[PDB]
Amino acid sequence: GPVPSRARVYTDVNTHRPSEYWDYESHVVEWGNQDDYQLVRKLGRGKYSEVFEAINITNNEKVVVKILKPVKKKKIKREIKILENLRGGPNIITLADIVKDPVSRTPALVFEHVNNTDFKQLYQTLTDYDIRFYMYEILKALDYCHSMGIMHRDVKPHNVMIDHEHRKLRLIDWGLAEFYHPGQEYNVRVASRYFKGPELLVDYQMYDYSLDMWSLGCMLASMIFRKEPFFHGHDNYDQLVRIAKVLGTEDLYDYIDKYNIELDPRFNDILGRHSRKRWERFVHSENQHLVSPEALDFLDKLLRYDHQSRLTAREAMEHPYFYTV
Ligand SMILES: Nc1ncnc2c1ncn2[C@@H]1O[C@H](COP(=O)(O)OP(=O)(O)O)[C@@H](O)[C@H]1O
Ligand SMILES: C[NH2+]Cc1ccc(-c2ccccc2)c(Cl)c1
Ligand SMILES: [Mg+2]
Repeated sequence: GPVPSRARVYTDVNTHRPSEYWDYESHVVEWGNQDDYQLVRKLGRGKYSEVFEAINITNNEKVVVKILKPVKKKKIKREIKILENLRGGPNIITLADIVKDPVSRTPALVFEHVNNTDFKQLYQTLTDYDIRFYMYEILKALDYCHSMGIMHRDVKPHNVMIDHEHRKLRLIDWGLAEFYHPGQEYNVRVASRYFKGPELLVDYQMYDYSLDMWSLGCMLASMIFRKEPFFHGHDNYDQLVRIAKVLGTEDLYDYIDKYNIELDPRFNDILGRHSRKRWERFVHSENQHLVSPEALDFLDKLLRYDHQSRLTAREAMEHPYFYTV
């Protein structure tokens, strides 16, 4: 079978903690009354939620109410425990309250309000400095949750709220997040297609916090190169082919050999053979103002087949790309 793997950082943070911290199944959830909140308008509608802007009628403050479509009860409890554990963390969305509507009995999570700037509007107004500043802000959130023994597992532009006027960033949507336990086999059907690490695509279940670092690398490539998404797969099998077209097929085989991964028979038939491309080949007239040798070196140390070889969030924070900022 496959060779075991563990995170290079915060490996045993949950092992040395009591049951209370990570056993979300035994966590007691106390649901308040939604009558303190008046729903104002719909902000977004996710995979299994309806997000509304709301007013807390007890203090006239704006909040956000995420109304959960009652899926597996264990999943709601997992998201609550993680948000409660990370509450107050740098650039982490703050869970202010947990409520239930008296008549519907539907569960709902109450969050601090974020005045989100449009992805297309932000994409056309960001400078080299803005990208470095916001990348550093995301790194603070990731180093923090990883230190708290949690992997986000759905890192992407849509899960990062930015109030550009106030230069305020929040990592949201902790519904796929999970407690890291060294040597544990996790579900590989996590993260959004374009952001899936090669470990998920090759069905390597013993992954860690390093999955988040790959996703972060995909977001950085899309920003500096102005190609969204950067790895544009049409399905999960094709997603690995898009990565292989850039990173090369040689290093993919070295990766599967190192971890003794049993690659699906179908892959050899669609992967083909591809050379490793130089990051500079993605530089053009429309994006050259966002590219620098430091950005390319940083991106290269994030987007690597081998999850263990990828930089950790704290290592990434020390990289020369962040010196100016
Ligand atoms: N704190 C927030 N402030 C503002 N908008 C938010 C906030 N949290 C969520 N949203 C909006 O709601 C959408 C869906 O919420 P999300 O937490 O990502 O749920 P899901 O797991 O269903 O995708 C987001 O993409 C965003 O537009
Ligand atoms: C407002 N939600 C979309 C969005 C847009 C841009 C970024 C982004 C900006 C600079 C560097 C890296 C990513 C992010 Cl995280 C999210
Ligand atoms: Mg989401």
